[PDB]
Amino acid sequence: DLKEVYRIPKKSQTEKENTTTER
Amino acid sequence: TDSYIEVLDGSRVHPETYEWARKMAVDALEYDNPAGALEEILENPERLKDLDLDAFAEELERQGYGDKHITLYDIRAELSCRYKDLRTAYRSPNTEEIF
Repeated sequence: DLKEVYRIPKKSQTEKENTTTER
Repeated sequence: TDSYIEVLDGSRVHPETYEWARKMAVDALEYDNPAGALEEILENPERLKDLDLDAFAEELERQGYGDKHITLYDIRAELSCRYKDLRTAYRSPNTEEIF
């Protein structure tokens, strides 16, 4: 309930759609 | 002999960042085993591309490690093709070089 340690979240849809045009 | 060999030894990732690499692998697989998750990510690197590393860098800065955006991105690029020979590919000598 509250003992969950920090978790690295996934990128938002906006980032997934924008950053895809960079390489 | 009778000890588990850390898979990241073959990769870059300074030993002071093995815990970070393990956590990144566990979070990319979206689990609730460190070594198993690491071994799975090493073979399925496409899942690391969808993870947010800027949030992790901000978390690290707030915890007290300083800026780590480049360090985390390097660890991710390392999980993708452990130790990739950055040297320029071989090329045949051109005309002037041959001369």
